[PDB]
Amino acid sequence: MAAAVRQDLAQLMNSSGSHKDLAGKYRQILEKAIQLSGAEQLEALKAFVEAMVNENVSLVISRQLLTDFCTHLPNLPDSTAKEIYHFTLEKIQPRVISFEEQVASIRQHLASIYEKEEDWRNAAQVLVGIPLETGQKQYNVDYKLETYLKIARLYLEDDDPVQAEAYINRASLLQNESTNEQLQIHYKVCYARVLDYRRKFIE
Amino acid sequence: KKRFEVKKWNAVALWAWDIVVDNCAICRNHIMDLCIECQANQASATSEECTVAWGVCNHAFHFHCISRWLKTRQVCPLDNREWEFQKYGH
Amino acid sequence: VDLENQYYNSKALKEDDPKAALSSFQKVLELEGEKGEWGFKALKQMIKINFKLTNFPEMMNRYKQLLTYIRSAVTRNYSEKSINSILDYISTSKQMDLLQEFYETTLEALKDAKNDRLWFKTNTKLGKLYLEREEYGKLQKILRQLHQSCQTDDGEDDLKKGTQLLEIYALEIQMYTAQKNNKKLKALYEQSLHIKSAIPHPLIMGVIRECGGKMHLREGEFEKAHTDFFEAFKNYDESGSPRRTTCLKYLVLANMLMKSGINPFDSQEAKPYKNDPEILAMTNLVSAYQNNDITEFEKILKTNHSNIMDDPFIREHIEELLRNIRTQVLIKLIKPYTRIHIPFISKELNIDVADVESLLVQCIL
Amino acid sequence: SPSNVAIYGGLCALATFDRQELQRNVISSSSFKLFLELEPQVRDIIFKFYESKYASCLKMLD
Amino acid sequence: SVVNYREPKSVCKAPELLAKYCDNLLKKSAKGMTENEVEDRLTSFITVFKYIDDKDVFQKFYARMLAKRLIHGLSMSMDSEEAMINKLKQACGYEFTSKLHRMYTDMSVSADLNNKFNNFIKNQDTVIDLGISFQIYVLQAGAWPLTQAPSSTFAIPQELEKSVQMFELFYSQHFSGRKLTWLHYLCTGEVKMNYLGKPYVAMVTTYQMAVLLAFNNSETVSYKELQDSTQMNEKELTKTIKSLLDVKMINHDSEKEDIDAESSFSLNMNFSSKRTKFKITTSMQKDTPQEMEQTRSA
Repeated sequence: MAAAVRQDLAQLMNSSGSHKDLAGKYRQILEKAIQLSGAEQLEALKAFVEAMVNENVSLVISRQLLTDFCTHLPNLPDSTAKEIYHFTLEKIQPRVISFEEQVASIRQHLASIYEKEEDWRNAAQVLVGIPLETGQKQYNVDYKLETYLKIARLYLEDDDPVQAEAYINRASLLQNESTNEQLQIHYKVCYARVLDYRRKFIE
Repeated sequence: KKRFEVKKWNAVALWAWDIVVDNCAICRNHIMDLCIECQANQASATSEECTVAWGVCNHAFHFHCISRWLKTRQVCPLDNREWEFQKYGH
Repeated sequence: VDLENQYYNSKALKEDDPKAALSSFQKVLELEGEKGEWGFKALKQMIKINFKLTNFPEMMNRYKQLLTYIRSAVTRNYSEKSINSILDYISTSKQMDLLQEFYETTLEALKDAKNDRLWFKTNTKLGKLYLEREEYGKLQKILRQLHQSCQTDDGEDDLKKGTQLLEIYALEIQMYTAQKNNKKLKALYEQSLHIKSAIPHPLIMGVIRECGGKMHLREGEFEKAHTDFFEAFKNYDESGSPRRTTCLKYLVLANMLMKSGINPFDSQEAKPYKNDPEILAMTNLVSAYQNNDITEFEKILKTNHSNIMDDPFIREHIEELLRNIRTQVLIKLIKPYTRIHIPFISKELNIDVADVESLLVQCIL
Repeated sequence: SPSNVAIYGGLCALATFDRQELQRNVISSSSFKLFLELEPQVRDIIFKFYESKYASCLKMLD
Repeated sequence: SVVNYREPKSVCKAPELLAKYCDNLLKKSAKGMTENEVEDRLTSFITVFKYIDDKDVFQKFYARMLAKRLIHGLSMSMDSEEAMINKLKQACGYEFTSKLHRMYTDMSVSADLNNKFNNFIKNQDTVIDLGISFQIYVLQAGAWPLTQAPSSTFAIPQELEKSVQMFELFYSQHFSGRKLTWLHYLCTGEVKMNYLGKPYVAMVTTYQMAVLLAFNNSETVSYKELQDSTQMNEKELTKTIKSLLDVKMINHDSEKEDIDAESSFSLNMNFSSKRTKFKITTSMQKDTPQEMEQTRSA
């Protein structure tokens, strides 16, 4: 069935059709891919990513369907999702500036598996992978803040104060423009710990 | 008929920090552009950027600005929490 | 208009042989060298073939039609860029024997004073070549021609990211540092400062500074060295490597001797390059000097021996830097006591009683 | 003659000058430096006196 | 007294009119001005410039202008530009001029990169063996008045897609740990029309090229359709559509129609020109006066 998806994609590959129709057809194939279970699901999804990252696909199409493709991923089991996240990140890389949001989204999701499974370092390192100030796209104050804070918290858990202090320092400058109170309270609690862990007791 | 191709094409680019927004808040001037303290002082004006202090954070502000603040209160006013130096710019 | 020159040119770009080509390259020129650029790019391509196959008297002869389009309808500002591109390619592809003549024939055309930068850049290239070739006489000749400018390298013109006058001062400083006479270097440096105000941003300003900083360190005017090396580093970033690595040792050294107001790293100098272990030692060494802790300083000197010790300039002061740390450490220490023993302070500093005794005497005076 | 200025400015300073003045005028000066270099005997005498090297200094001095 | 006091009022007017004037000389015209003609013009300019109290406004306007003129490559006399900065350096002080110089030096770095890429042709490629000529200029963000942020999150059309990806891959080799962020707003390319009976090569902005490729699939295309395809702000799209409509590369359903979002935009098969290798760029003509106006209000 994964092989059949590959066939169907190859055949649409050289098409120059209308956005709404062409995207509707890939969407049908995507739905086909998601209802597979086992090795077929993983394979068809990998095959789907290989087709999206091909240079014969329009960027309009690829950005849309790749948003679509991301939201179906957390719903899959952890092993499948993790594998796919890694593959998709390697494959998106040549046009990374065009799928920046999708890279970010995948990485929040990829980090969330690593956090659950108590593999702190990869979860932090994954989040570090998300561009927030150096990209084309400049995300809302809170998103960026959430990413810096999550990164800092994860380093504190792994007993590494130096990395933590770097990202918690980057978090502080957003904290004041943040207009969610809870997130600002998390920030302070986390900072207090970062000082704690740095043997900077008096502060 | 209506077929196309391109050898070589890009769009002009930039590369930036590692600064957030509002022109690096501790002065109203850009990180590359000279602060209040630097421009008013003038005795030697460096060929690229003058004197920028990089933080542990990797977000930077003027040296003179944090330095004037440091005398009364060791703490950095925007961070509101303590600042140690780490890294030097270009 | 442009349409005929484009077809004629695309047809000349074939043949793939210098024969049958010459007539095809010619015809774009025949229409008029107005724009001139179709005619220029055509002409450039024949030079490329000519150094590869053919024969060099043939190459030189084709080159001379662009040299004489300089008073024609081909713009100044294009012709200079066009020239920089070809000259750079030819320098890499072939040796000095042949290469020298190309520069010489370019200079021939340029006589008339509307050819400032264009004359300067080529004249410079002859200069670099001559020292390599081991020529003394013609090297003098160029330099006297360059000398005539007072502040200047441009009429008001564009490219003057070198200088005329200052290059001569730089080459002279490069000779006088290898010959090693301290005196002349000091006079050369003061005499070069007067010119500096109307210069823009060049490489030449850091090179001249670099010698001045070293002479200042020898003098006792550690502070004049710090600022000249600091001021130099920015331009050294624009050109880039390898000198940034060596300059960075001269900068850290100078900053320590002032006693103190340390900034080789809350100012700006190297942000991604500092991570390499070569420059890394210096950062750690400076951190040990600012806290004024003896045990760390000595650990770095032993561990990463080569990266500090191999350079002779920095190596010379090192004894003084050791004394400097120990002297500051002594003034901190002294304060809880009113009776402190000499073998106790010698043991704490990590040296014998006699050098401490000698330090104390000089310290009280 | 230029030999005698080095001698005169050195020995004539050392007698009457205190420490602050010695460092500021004879040592830190670019001008005197050609003269100090011209004969090392005058120069060694100044430093040796300053360092509390009186035993080496007086020996060169006699 | 006389230089300061004359018929136009506010003070800010004075650097702007002076800026526009410098820019009017500095950009290449129909045939351009010879060497040294500009240098005499400039000399008179430096005395008037001294009298200005609000030099800050000048410095900023002249900075943006120097940036546009360098990026477009529409500078008549590079010598004139330098001459203007060199004249300012004596009067002002060294500092004033440092940023203008820092963007100039930065071009030399960019120039050398452009060549790196151009040399990359000689090596085994077969995707670098196709259409149109090169442009790039990788620069520093705070060393030029150019702010980045989202330009508009432009999709970038298919045609243009290859060649950006190859250079994006190349570029990580040069500098590791740095990301390229595109200024779609300044870029200009070319389009060739095979839908006209007399071929013309239009010099177009990338947005106009984006709006132009859509016509290939369906002859006349709605405003709602371009918004999806091109992926650009409705405001930024109005200015581009407007320009594209003003010259008759694109034409409305009838002989005369107003520029609205409720009408599809059909391709014109009756476009004529008085020059072959026509140009239209370079954003809207209106934007420069509007920027000046809007800026003044700010």
